[PDB]
Amino acid sequence: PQITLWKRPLVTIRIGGQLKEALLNTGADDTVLEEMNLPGKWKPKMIGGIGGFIKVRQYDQIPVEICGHKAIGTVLVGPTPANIIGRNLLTQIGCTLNF
Amino acid sequence: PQITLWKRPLVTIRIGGQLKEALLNTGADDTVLEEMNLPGKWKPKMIGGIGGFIKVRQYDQIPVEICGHKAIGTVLVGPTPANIIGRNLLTQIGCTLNF
Amino acid sequence: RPGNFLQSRP
Repeated sequence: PQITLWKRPLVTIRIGGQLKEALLNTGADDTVLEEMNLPGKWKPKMIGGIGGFIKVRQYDQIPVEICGHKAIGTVLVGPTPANIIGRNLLTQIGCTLNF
Repeated sequence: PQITLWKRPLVTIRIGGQLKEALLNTGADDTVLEEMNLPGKWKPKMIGGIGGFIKVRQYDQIPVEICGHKAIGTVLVGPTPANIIGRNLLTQIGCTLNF
Repeated sequence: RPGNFLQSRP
């Protein structure tokens, strides 16, 4: 689809068998979701944002469906103010910026 | 043009008689630039994201050229770790997300 | 309010 930016680019994704809402974020290297349980082992990691750094749990090789498109990759879980789909998964679904 | 997301989507912008590299960020409502001494009146503001909030100065109706595309709007200036072009200006240049 | 979700790894 083609998404304009007059509003936040939110979409529905399915992860761990559950549905959630997330923002397509070209300004994020990674995909970060708010606290939630996910199967598998996780390693502690730190990421930076506009206001500083936070600690997150890193889960690898996780299947994520974004608007019907399949992706399998790294998902970070932690105290982010919003669920964001970063470039690591945006590239998998073939997303590009156009103008 | 069409910008792929294998790498951070950085582009050159012209603001206040200067050329700078800025990140096209669909995950940002506003445009935030690294500290720079711009003339004109401004208003104090707090913006947030991952990690917390930072204090910035808000300037209105500032002309900004992005990759040859002219735009004009609000620009926030403060201690951001990167120059960020948000949706307020992305809509003005007809930028869309496509997949 | 939270409105700028820039993000990056160390």
